[PDB]
Amino acid sequence: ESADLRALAKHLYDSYIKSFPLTKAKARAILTGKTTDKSPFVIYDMNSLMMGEDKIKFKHITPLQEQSKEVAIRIFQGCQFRSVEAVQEITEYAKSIPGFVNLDLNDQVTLLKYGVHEIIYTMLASLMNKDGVLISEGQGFMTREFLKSLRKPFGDFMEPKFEFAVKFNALELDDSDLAIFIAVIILSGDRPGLLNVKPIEDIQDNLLQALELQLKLNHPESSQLFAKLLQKMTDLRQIVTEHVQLLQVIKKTETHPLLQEIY
Amino acid sequence: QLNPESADLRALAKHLYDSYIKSFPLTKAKARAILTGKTTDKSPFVIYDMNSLMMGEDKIKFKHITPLQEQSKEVAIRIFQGCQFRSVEAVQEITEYAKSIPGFVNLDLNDQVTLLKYGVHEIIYTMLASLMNKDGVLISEGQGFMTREFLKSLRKPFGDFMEPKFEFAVKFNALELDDSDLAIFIAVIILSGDRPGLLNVKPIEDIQDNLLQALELQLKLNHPESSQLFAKLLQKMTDLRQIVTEHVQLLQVIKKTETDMSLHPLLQEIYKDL
Ligand SMILES: *C(/C=C\C/C=C\CCCCC)=C\C(=O)C/C=C\CCCC(=O)O
Ligand SMILES: *C(/C=C\C/C=C\CCCCC)=C\C(=O)C/C=C\CCCC(=O)O
Repeated sequence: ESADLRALAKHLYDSYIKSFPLTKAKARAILTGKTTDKSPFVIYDMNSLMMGEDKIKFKHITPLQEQSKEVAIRIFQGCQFRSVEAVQEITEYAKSIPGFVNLDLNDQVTLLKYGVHEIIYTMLASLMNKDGVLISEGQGFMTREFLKSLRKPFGDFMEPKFEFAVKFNALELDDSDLAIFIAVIILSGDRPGLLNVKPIEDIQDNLLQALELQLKLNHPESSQLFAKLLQKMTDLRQIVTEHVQLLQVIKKTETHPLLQEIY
Repeated sequence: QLNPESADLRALAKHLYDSYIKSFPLTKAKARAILTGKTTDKSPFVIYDMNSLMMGEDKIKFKHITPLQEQSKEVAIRIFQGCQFRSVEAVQEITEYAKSIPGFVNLDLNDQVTLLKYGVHEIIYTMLASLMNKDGVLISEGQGFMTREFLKSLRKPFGDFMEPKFEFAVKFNALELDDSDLAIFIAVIILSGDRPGLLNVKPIEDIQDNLLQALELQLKLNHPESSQLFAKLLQKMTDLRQIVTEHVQLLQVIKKTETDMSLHPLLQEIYKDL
């Protein structure tokens, strides 16, 4: 019992570290100033973004020459590109969750299709503070006020998440906590169209225990942390559906053929 | 065993289960008996169509009272005004319930109201779970029963108000919770702290902190074979939000299709910029 819980806890942690480049500990260190010795390039306005490209050579999303002429759009484009990377990082992590690869292939896909956003938002918080967000592997920091400062719906998107990031991080969880947490979200037995809910649930349950214990040791001081963390899941749901809203709101823009398919 | 510290938590539990019973006429226990047939005095008149809908008023005093001129021309509407007045009495009860929550009235008055503001529908739909089974829901304080099918037809929008409700009720009722559990859970929902505009959020959380602690011991004690019932119930809080919103969405649509339908004042300040 209290044996396995601490075993599965370390595994997930050890795995999460081996799947996510920029950890919560890292990103945290940076933002503050603490030992890393190489401050980030601050995108605070236009000339900053402009200079940013050729410095943080995040010239990944930036390239696709001829669709590189309108900040707000070239940014959101980039957000998506890195979002696709995350998904691969997540899917990989998923498969280290004890039992996950043993499920019906169909349900794995399903659990993943419905869990990446909630997971993306959760981790994103790790890289943002009340003032801004860490971009490009930690190299940059795009101020928060610059984001609200975007043309159309292009300036609403990031405002919510900031609002959500502030509360979430107010719980002061670290990578060892988040690792378990994230697996719980993945093993969500309510994802639409599943086929065999029992296994999933039997797994999430084992996960929920591991997490509850993880919280009591790593946080003796904080009462009912486990409960507060679970409630946050509601914030993710709302947040995610909402995001999926403007995604359709934005479908009145950008007005390559292969570019689209990749997304 | 349960020593010193835990002892205080059982009290809070009993204190609330007690206000709950005193605040709600139709507990879940009574609702179950009525629905499961362990009765020859508690059997409800079933409504699955106009036939019985007609004999509805001519068979059961309607605690589903549709007031605006006793009747109209639109049944679905007729139904809806009922579901409307009823909802109001619940907000009324729930409010009398909240007051009993240790500390709730010792908070700033503005905050008290915003807690109720957002907490009311979330609580209304939890309670509503108690009155439902896959085939329908009780009405007129148990005296009646409306089948899921009749509701699902009604009309254009109106045939879509209750489905999300039945959908969650089935999943929710599955936790097999009883009034004593619900009473603590209901208190947690009110004392959130993530409610829009709470002036002083902190004291609100010390309250929920204790309620959550109560709910955790209660569930432990009342369901020794329920692995992680605590967490599973907390997760159910999202389904609640979706229900609420998805409903408000629905409401606004009705606010145009039906230029003549009256919405209860109170019911309106709940949604006001909700
Ligand atoms: C913003 C950019 C990056 C977020 C991705 C990962 C952060 C975690 C890093 C930890 C090391 C993107 C979003 O906020 C929204 C994401 C997806 C929605 C778009 C869906 C699509 O493009 O198909
Ligand atoms: C209620 C639909 C039917 C009522 C069911 C049972 C009545 C018997 C109770 C015995 C104690 C649907 C809702 O309650 C609607 C919720 C809130 C109304 C506010 C305005 C709105 O959102 O429509």
